[PDB]
Amino acid sequence: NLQNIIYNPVIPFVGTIPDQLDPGTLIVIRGHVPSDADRFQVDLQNGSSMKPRADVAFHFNPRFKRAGCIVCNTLINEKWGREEITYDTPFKREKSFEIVIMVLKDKFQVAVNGKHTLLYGHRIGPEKIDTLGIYGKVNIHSIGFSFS
Ligand SMILES: OC[C@H]1O[C@@H](O[C@H]2[C@H](O)[C@@H](O)[C@H](O)O[C@@H]2CO)[C@H](O)[C@@H](O)[C@H]1O
Repeated sequence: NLQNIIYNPVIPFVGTIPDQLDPGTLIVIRGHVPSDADRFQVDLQNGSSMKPRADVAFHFNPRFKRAGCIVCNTLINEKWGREEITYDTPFKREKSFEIVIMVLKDKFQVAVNGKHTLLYGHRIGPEKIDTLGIYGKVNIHSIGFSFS
């Protein structure tokens, strides 16, 4: 029901994903937003190069300034694509969360605390994703996977 679990990773976190993100796969991320957070992000990456920066198939980016939002996008050859902004965000400073990223055939389906949050259509085949990055102001209790 959950495997390859990593606990209290240091942020910034970069880790290799154990198996392939095929339709049906869940990525489960539990954490807490620090009282002073501006933003954090979960990036599903093709590799871990820093310079040049690895491509990001799915960038999921809660932001806390202003009214708060989540920005999602894809990074290819160090250039961002079209931004998808979700203004109804469940994240709050000083509150804990369970993010479930469900890989479907045509998109990611993301829920927080069991409530649907957003959809993100695949722009790169998810089979090419091999690295998970978590950056910014966030505390992560655990990262787990359930494949297929
Ligand atoms: O698209 C994700 C990417 O956005 C960058 O910031 C954008 C911003 O989100 C956009 O709404 C604003 O109007 O212009 C900025 C130009 O880049 C971030 O810098 C980056 O880290 C990603 O989050």
